[PDB]
Amino acid sequence: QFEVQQPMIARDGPHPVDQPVHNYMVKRIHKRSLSAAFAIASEALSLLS
Amino acid sequence: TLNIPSIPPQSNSDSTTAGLPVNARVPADLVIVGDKLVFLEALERRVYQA
Repeated sequence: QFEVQQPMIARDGPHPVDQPVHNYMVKRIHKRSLSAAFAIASEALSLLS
Repeated sequence: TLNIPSIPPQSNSDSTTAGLPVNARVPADLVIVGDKLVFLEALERRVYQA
């Protein structure tokens, strides 16, 4: 959630007044992952026993 | 004739007091050109931006 406000200028002449503007931007969170390979031989298990 | 012959062209401004002497040290670039120092500023980021 971001709320952003935009500055304006007080003006005159043959133009009606303009309204200040809010903007409410939202971005959805993008999920990802990574993994890597890591192998252990059998005899190591044999020795851990 | 002691005081009437006194019509000085000057700021005068007797019995006046205004202006903060402290003022502000603001960041602003100054340039010497010819023989005068001059503000040289290009306002677009602090105004007319966004």
